[PDB]
Amino acid sequence: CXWXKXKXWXC
Amino acid sequence: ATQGVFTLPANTRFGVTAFANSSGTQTVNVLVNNETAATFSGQSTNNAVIGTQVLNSGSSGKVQVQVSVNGRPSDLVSAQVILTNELNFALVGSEDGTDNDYNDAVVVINWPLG
Amino acid sequence: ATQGVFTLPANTRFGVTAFANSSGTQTVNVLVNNETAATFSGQSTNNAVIGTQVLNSGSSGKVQVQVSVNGRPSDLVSAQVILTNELNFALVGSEDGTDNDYNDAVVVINWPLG
Amino acid sequence: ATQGVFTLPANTRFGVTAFANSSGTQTVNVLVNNETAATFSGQSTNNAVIGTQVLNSGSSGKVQVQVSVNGRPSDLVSAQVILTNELNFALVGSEDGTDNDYNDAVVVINWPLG
Amino acid sequence: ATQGVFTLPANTRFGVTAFANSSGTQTVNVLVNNETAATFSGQSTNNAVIGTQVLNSGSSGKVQVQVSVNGRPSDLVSAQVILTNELNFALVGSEDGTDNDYNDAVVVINWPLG
Ligand SMILES: *C(=O)C[C@@H]1O[C@@H](C)[C@@H](O)[C@@H](O)[C@@H]1O
Ligand SMILES: *Cc1ccccc1C*
Ligand SMILES: [Ca+2]
Ligand SMILES: [Ca+2]
Ligand SMILES: [Ca+2]
Ligand SMILES: [Ca+2]
Ligand SMILES: [Ca+2]
Ligand SMILES: [Ca+2]
Ligand SMILES: [Ca+2]
Ligand SMILES: [Ca+2]
Repeated sequence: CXWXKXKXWXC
Repeated sequence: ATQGVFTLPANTRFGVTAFANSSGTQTVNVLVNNETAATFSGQSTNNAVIGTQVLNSGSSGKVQVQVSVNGRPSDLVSAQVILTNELNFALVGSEDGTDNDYNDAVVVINWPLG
Repeated sequence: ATQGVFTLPANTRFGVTAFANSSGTQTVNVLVNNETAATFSGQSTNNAVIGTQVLNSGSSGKVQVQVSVNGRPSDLVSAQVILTNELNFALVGSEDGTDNDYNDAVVVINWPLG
Repeated sequence: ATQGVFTLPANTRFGVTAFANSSGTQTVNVLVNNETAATFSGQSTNNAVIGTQVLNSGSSGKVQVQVSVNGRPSDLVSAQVILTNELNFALVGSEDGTDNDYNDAVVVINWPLG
Repeated sequence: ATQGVFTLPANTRFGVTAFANSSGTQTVNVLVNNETAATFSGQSTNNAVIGTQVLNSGSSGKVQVQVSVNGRPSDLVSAQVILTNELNFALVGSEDGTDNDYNDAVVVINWPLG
């Protein structure tokens, strides 16, 4: 889920 | 275009079932007459059933499926299919991220029942 | 025409789920490459999920659904639908009697998973 | 199960279009409220349109497609698909022989018009 | 989600047929492997067949439908349906205005041919 760096930094 | 909205026959029972395929926790809301009639929540990357229920389509027959992950609506794809002019499937896929597999929550509505 | 037979992409995980809507006990068999991979059974007039399972389409991708009631094969209807060129549903209805509601066993196959 | 029979909303215009993919001459009959409303006949192995017409669904909304070749009824497959809860396609394939491509006559019905 | 994009089996002839239901002139472009392969234009509120053509899906099988009115892209909806595991329809609707009938250009792709 989400709009993301590194499988999730950004959400 | 609007997706996840289906006109069912008025005042009619239908089944709704949701599956999860995502690392994010899926929340599936089913609206009848614009009010939430069922809510399913769960997390699975192996197509687990996160909810199943029978509901009535209400006075207007309008049924809406909304999918969200931590409060943010996922992007929906949907269609209705009719077999032998009698058996109805309303189908929803959803995308909660960027890989566009659209399976993150899958919702199947079917009617008639009984 | 043949119904209930689908060619999936080879060695792909898929979900299969069966619903019952009949006074008769349904038996649903799922064959992959002509071998029995799953069997579901139950009796409900309210859409009970008599089985759900994750299978693999195998080297051939051939998946067939058969439905019977106390040994008597039901007449099948089926189709496959693809949304946003990626999300697949293979759909099966069946009739075990005379009212032709074709919901007596309903089977939904979905892929991709994960 | 019955194929090629569709229930449309009453008093509604719809398009019917027939394609041919066979060395045999196809005859496509379109029935509205069980009376012949259009007939197309032609031959093509290259998907040529052998007929297209605007029809009305009448008081009953019942539409039936029949296909034959040299007087023998072809086996039919059919389904209905609805996009964004508004756009309807009723789809028919037919088989006049043994290769089971079910394209020998292909009929597409669409509504609403306008 | 992306709409109007279909993956066909490679090196396979297919039919594409466009219908118009709008006060505006519809322009329909069909791209294969990212190159324009057919173009149809026309105005009709009567489901006129503004064009039909047989194309080859080529090495890529990638088929895209573009619809525009005076150079403005329409809002497309699409899906693919398969009957008796062999007869394929890729379906496109489109909306150029405010009434959301999604029929303003309708495009149907069918295969196999012959
Ligand atoms: C979030 O974007 C990732 C998420 O969970 C993954 C395991 C995968 O299922 C992906 O499709 C889903 O969007
Ligand atoms: C989509 C999501 C949910 C919760 C925490 C982090 C992220 C990226
Ligand atoms: Ca995803
Ligand atoms: Ca996923
Ligand atoms: Ca029955
Ligand atoms: Ca039943
Ligand atoms: Ca044939
Ligand atoms: Ca043929
Ligand atoms: Ca419009
Ligand atoms: Ca229109």
